Amino acid sequence: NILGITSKKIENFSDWYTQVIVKSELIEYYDISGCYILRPAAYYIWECVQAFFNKEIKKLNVENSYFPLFVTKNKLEKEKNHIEGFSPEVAWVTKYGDSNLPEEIAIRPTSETIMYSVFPKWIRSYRDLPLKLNQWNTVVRWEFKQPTPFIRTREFLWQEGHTAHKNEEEAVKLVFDILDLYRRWYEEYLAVPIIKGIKSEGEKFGGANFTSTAEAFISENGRAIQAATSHYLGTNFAKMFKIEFEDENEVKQYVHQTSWGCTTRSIGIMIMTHGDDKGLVLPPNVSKYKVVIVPIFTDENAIHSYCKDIEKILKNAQINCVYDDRASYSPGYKFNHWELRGIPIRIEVPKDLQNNSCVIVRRDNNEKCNVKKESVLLETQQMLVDIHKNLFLKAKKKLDDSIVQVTSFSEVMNALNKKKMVLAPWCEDIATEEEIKKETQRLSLNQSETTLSGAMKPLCIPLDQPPMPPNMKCFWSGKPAKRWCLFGRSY
Ligand SMILES: O=C(NC1Cc2ccccc2C1)c1nccnc1NC(=O)N1CCC(NC(=O)[C@@H]2CCCN2)CC1
Ligand code: PRO
Repeated sequence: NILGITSKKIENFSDWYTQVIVKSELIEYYDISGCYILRPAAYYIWECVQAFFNKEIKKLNVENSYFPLFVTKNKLEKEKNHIEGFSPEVAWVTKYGDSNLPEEIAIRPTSETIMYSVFPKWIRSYRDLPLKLNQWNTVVRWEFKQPTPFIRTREFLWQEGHTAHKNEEEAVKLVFDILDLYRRWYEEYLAVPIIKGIKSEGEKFGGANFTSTAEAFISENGRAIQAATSHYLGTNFAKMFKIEFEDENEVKQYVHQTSWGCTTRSIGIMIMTHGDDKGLVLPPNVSKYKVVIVPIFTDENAIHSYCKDIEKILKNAQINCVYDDRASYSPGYKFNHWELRGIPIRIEVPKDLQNNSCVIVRRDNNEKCNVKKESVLLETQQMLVDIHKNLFLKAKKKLDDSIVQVTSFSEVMNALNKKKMVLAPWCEDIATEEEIKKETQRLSLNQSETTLSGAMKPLCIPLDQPPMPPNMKCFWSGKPAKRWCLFGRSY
């Protein structure tokens, strides 16, 4: 029992998340705060979604590349609105060994200024457009807020795409094309539902025209979290970096640029969504070992021979599996050993050999059933798909039951204290965002996230807008509201 999870997911969600990521061999802690080690089980998930996202962006003619880790002061402060948001979190290298550098250099929090410093040399005519680039790297944002593995780290793996188009229509089209790819990223591989929306003016990317987002929600602690982002930068970065091109009428024009990113935070959202009191729970598309086979003891040689036959037919069908034949541990140990590591299927094998069958157990609901030997391949093929849809449909229902539509403010704190979001009519005035955050944080006297702010913030203006009444006013200012917006506590 001590080798398993000792904290229930409902009781202590913070301690539960720490035990799950450690005992499943996903995360190892480090002697630098905010930095964590991705063990092979965690990095394998990253390679899976990386192989999917690569194949999809090649269809859009996006090409991979790598740009330097460092940036000078001259290039970093080109755009005013972009550096003002990143300035206190930018890490600076100031010396080599014991000798100071002739000029200080900064570690990339994002590669806008690094990549766009050389775009004018690549973009000179309309023939050089569209320019589409992507990187798979890490960036460093040295914040002093409470770190959490995967989702809130000072260094994080991600991809960052950067495109440049001839007009606004072509760039905005790619923004929402990428945004839907992020939806397939979370749905088809992590089984996590998301909400597409537009960020408010006070929550959009520095130097961007608008920011499209994919929002997720953690229902155990009532915290939303941005799953991915896709910005339409317009001509803002093109003006400060002088990224011009001569059009087909011999007139100089600014390019319409986009930037979009999705990090390993996607892995943490998956853990908080499907993890249970038994440990990690993994969708099949991001799990290395699909099935685990545990013997139960007469004739020991007959059980070893029978268990290896299932591992043979499973590996023949391109389904990687593992047979835990460790004689130093009981089956009960092996049961909890792989349930903590998120193995989707366990096949248990003396009476089963006499019946020429085996006990196939699911990880999501622990539903066991007898399956004959010759009919175990097809039964395990479909159970993988059924486990993936069950994890997504259950997560979709918990997401739907998390949004509460409100028309005033006297019903907002009740929904927040119920671990819910709120869909309220809003005038979208940027001045009201700080007013709502300060007031909701003041009224938050009953939380127990001691490291997360009790304030609620504008999450996103959902693309799926419900009908708007003619005289519906703003829930905060009372002015004529414009659209519905999602508010709530976030990561
Ligand atoms: O951001 C991260 N770390 C920071 C450093 C640190 C250090 C300690 C504690 C917190 C943080 C925070 C991050 N970390 C691990 C994995 N992924 C990450 N990023 C993302 O998932 N990204 C997509 C959402 C983007 N959100 C915004 O730009 C905000 C939201 C609206 C207004 N602007 C950020 C990029
Ligand atoms: O950090 C961001 O939000 C944008 C998107 C990826 C590159 N820069």
